[PDB]
Amino acid sequence: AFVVTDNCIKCKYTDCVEVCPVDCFYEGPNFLVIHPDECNDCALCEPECPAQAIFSEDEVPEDMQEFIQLNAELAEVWPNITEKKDPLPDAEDWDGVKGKLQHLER
Ligand code: SF4
Ligand code: F3S
Repeated sequence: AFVVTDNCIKCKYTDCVEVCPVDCFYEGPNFLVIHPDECNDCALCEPECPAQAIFSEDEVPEDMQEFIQLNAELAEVWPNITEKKDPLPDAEDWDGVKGKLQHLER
């Protein structure tokens, strides 16, 4: 499974959903997650993220290991997203800022 980590929060560019063959992205107010059972590890989405926030599960940085479980849980509760939309308004002020997990909205 590929996993969306911290830099997506408060950016949520959604360029990633164009390239997914199985539509396994689920949408939250200011974050996206990848459904771990659905993703066929095609890796097509992780060049496409502007925030470079997608990683192969096995390549998630040590300080972002929380996101693996997080993607798995919120994929169960958030609605599926299949079309690209506009980036959140202030997306590039937040692009690159660390520790945005405290801003996550459910
Ligand atoms: S690795 Fe492929 S199947 Fe998984 S979320 Fe990305 S585009 Fe979809
Ligand atoms: S910032 Fe998020 S919405 Fe997609 S294009 Fe990157 S994982």
